[PDB]
Amino acid sequence: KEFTLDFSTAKTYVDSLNVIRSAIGTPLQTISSGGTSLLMIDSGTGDNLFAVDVRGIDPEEGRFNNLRLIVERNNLYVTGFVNRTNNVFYRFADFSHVTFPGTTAVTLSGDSSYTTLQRVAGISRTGMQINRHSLTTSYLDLMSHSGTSLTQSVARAMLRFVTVTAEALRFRQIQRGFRTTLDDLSGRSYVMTAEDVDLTLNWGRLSSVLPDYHGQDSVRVGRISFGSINAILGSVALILNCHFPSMCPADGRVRGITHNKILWDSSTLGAILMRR
Amino acid sequence: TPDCVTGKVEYTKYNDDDTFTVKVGDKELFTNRWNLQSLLLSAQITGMTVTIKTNACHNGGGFSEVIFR
Amino acid sequence: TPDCVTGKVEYTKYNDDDTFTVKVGDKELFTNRWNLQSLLLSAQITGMTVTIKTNACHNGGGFSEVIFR
Amino acid sequence: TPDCVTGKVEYTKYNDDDTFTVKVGDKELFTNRWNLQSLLLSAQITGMTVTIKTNACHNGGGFSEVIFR
Amino acid sequence: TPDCVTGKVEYTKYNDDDTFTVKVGDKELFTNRWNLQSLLLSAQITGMTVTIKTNACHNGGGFSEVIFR
Amino acid sequence: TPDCVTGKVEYTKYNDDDTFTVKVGDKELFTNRWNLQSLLLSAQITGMTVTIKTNACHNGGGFSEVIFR
Repeated sequence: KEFTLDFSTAKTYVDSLNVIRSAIGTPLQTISSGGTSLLMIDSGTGDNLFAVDVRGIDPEEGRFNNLRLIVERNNLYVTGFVNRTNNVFYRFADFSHVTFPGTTAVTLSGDSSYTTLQRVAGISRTGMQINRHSLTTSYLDLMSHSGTSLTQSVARAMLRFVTVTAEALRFRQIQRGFRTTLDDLSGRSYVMTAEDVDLTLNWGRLSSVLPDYHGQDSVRVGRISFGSINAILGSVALILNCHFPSMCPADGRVRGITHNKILWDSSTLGAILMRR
Repeated sequence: TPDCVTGKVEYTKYNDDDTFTVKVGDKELFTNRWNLQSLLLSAQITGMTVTIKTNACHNGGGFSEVIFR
Repeated sequence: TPDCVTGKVEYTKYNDDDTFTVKVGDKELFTNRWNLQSLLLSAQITGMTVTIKTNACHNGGGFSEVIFR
Repeated sequence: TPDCVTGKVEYTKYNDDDTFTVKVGDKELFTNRWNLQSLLLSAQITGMTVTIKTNACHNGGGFSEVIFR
Repeated sequence: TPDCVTGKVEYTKYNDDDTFTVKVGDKELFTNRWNLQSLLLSAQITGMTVTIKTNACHNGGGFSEVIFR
Repeated sequence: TPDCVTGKVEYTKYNDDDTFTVKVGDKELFTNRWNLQSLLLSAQITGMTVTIKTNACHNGGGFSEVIFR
């Protein structure tokens, strides 16, 4: 129930994410190649919350160690942050009844969805930039926060940490892309591409279709398209168990359909087959 | 118009007289609105829940109002 | 025209007078442009976020401009 | 009109005289009904089981009734 | 006609006069061809890459030639 | 007619000179039959494999027989 996310080097960062994925998910031997397996969130034994401690923003001296993110497990909802200084856990409005041991709790005015974080934040995820500088900044903003309101500064700080923790946790594609600005000395910066966003909007539908996988040439869901098993594992690292609102589509409306060696999610197939 | 039956589309039939038929629940209802044929088959494929509205609520009754959910 | 509602399509209804109703956000609006029919069902099926643009921004209002994001 | 063949659609074929042929089961039938074409290709791509009803239940024979399940 | 822009469709918009708008690249362009509306919408639902050809290669410009890739 | 080319649709050109041209295999063939064009677009968009049969089997040649697998 306590994990660490070391932002010290691209190696400590990636090694951190891997520890948490092995801890909450089990390999689907069905989708595997190169000693990398697609993992599925082990949702069989109840839902719980866990803390993720942010460490390593300032690798030099290590001051910025008072940020802690509370994460739900079966859907990896980031329910909010905890300022380890006064131990107040600020949770999003859509989790008004969530509590974490050892903390007092303050409810924020806005909810967790991206629609809200993007309004308040004043920016969009597509084109959003991230590097150690913006992360150092985003830490101070949350730390110097007190109060009820979801301020532009908090929304921007959360868009960023939600991307490098939960989104990265789910997609090797987002970790691969971000990873490198941690070792880059010149302070480049990772830019969240539209393809990266398209991925995040299709987690539920993918999680639903992927276990139906049995060697088709390709898998198509929405705007996301995979050419082979390797294109998949290079992109998705963790899926939901669709055998706290569940992120899985509403039972029996998203089934994978296979035609001519290509695996489709049925909502996508259905929507494009209507010729007028 | 009142609600007749609600559910998933059990199956669709293309008729000899160019009218389209659906089975939602205990009823078998048909429609002769051409542009409804694409919509219903997609509802069918994607497992949507439809609500057929008609006063002719009985096997063989016609319809022209549906709610896709 | 100004932005009326933005959100996923909650449900669609094929009306008897051959218009098409849609429920986004809290407003229930309709269109009479035959073309928008399959386009909106596709939208509803895939979970696309849509912006409906209209002056008649009240339950029962009509529209014809939709942005498909 | 009697059942004739039932199964998934093996392949479809657009012919020179603009009719559409369907290969289901062992029989390979066809139809002059323009609207069944779109509907049948979707059935073929989604793997629905279909049932063709016709008197001409012999390879090369025409049909016009179809059940989509 | 000359190549004007190439990429995925970011969004589409059904306009008031039944002309459909696509945003591909850094340009919004529109077409008056009806038959193209659902095809571009589908190109958007599936992330397909398209090239739009036209002499009016500036925002708001019109087009009727497309290549689906 | 002899099979001319077999494979996925590499790309379709929806023209102004109103001719629809598809690239299948190594040739670029065109067809003027109105319904055959929506069908080939669905085949392209969903990944179907087609076989175009024709005697005019050369770049620029026309056709009207297609098999959908």
